[PDB]
Amino acid sequence: LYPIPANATNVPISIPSRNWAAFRGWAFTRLKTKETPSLGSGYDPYYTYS
Amino acid sequence: YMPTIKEGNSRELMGQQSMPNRPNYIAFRDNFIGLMYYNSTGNMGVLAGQASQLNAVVDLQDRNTELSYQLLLDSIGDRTRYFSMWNQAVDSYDPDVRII
Amino acid sequence: NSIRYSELAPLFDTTRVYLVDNKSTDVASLNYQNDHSNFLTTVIQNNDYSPGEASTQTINLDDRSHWGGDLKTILHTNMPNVNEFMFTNKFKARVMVSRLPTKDNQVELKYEWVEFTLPEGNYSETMTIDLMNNAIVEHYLKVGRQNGVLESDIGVKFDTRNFRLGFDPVTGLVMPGVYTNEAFHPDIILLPGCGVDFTHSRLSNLLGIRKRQPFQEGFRITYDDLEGGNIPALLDVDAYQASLPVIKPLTEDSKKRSYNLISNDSTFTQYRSWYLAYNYGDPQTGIRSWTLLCTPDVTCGSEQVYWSLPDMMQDPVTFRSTRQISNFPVVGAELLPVHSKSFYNDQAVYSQLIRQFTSLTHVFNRFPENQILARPPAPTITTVSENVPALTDHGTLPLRNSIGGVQRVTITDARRRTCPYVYKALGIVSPRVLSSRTF
Amino acid sequence: MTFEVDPMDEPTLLYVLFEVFDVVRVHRPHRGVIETVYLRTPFSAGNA
Repeated sequence: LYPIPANATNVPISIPSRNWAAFRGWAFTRLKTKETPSLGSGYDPYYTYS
Repeated sequence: YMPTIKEGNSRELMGQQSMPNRPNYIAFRDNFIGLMYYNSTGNMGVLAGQASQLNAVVDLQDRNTELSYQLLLDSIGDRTRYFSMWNQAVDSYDPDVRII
Repeated sequence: NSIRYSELAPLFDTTRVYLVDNKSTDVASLNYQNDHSNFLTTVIQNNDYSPGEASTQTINLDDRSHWGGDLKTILHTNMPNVNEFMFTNKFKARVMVSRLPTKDNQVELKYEWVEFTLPEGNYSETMTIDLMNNAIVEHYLKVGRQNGVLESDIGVKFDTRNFRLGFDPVTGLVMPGVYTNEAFHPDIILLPGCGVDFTHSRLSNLLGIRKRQPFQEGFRITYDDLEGGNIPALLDVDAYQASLPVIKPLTEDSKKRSYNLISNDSTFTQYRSWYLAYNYGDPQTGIRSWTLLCTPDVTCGSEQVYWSLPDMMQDPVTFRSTRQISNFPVVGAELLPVHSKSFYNDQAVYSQLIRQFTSLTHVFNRFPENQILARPPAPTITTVSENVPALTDHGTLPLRNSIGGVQRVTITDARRRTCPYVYKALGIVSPRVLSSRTF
Repeated sequence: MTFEVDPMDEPTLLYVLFEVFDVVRVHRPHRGVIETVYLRTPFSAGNA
């Protein structure tokens, strides 16, 4: 998940350096930070959206 | 439409007009997304042996187990059909509401 | 020998992997509800990716060998004396609630075990006993005086002195007429029908009153339990020199706060003392038979902490692999780093007298004319709790053969829970080969 | 990778699926013993 600022246009990302053996392809869609919870925790307190 | 800010009853409160509240459907998600801690490495689930101390679920953070099951049901079967046991009812807008 | 990492060259034996709580902030999306006791840190430390994007990668020790890590941990706490977590703010004490008369010529006394909570903070043992005597009066000013119980019959009094130094066994009274202002040990003072309860409390370790058999549940000290420890009355020294031989036990004060004597023709009061029944009561059947005299210990006991690294250490023997936040497989035991340092001044009572004049308020010095209900003397031998850092060596511990990037460190209490007052945790593991797993 | 998106007046995210081979091999050699070997590539993580 890469952050895009408000009213931003150019979004440069950078995977630093990896062995790309058996890479299959990409698939991408812009999400909203409001509508995407920070998974990995027991509880996301900054997530006021249902 | 509140004609007068005064809460007491008056002649102007015969002109106040009522609007129904917006319809709000609160339910469990499709295929019970959100009940289970998938991909949370602090709340990672266990399927191991009783005597064995080695967990066979080594779950990672940047995996998306919920979306891997949403896209799986699209390919292996029909998705417009409703299966109440897994709460399998796909989110679907009305095509005449989105595209006018 | 190979400690092989996927994105770099395979290192060989005796590397170091670091479990620091600073990098648990670098991945902050995992731990929004985690302190520095229980937290999810990272180990990978590859500077190419991000503070948080390298957490999914694993560190694969070889499967042919059985690996062992030399655990070295740095622990540092800031734990107050009086706190909710270590059970040092609460104590139950039965006090006199209401002194109300019945129909004809009879008064009836109502009693109730009331939970008393202290303000949380790091205090001395002089101010804590002042706060422990404040909670008796705060229940008296709220529940007590609004019903009609007197000032002379306030039940529980936490004092630090001896009431039997001026005692003349020929006469039976304290000869100076004023009890000594020197502190020997913290005792408790009770009235008929009142007592304390240090069962779920831990301020029993502060007053120096521990059980001789601690492994039995419940620790209450009752007026009936302190048999043989009556505080002797005071000789009327203003009348002993006015007729000089008359001998009178002192009955009241300047403010008519009457000493509770057992009768009109006796030399003892109704006030008991834990220190008097311990030293001058019966050693066979008294309070000495099942209590114990201790250093007052402002730490209020030194429990142990339990280190546990569930995702990289193999579990020790008879430990079950579980993911409960209260129950983890313990890999290293360590004493809690709150040490108790001694302190000595001979002017500890005189510094307490300046302490009243500096504070400018008589909250702690309520009842200054009543001798028993006066402010307790500060002890000459106090104790100062110091938070020391603790670099310890947990020895060689067997490791899991595949160490994940995200690792849980949990610093668990003796009652198997997470300590909120830990703010620095740092584990250092040195993986090395113990034995081969394949022939 | 360098994306160019339409501007929105809201903090938005970017959800790129780097498609990998996220593969498990489950081995149960004894009774009551389950031992898996994980491997995914290119974003390398697992027992292999």
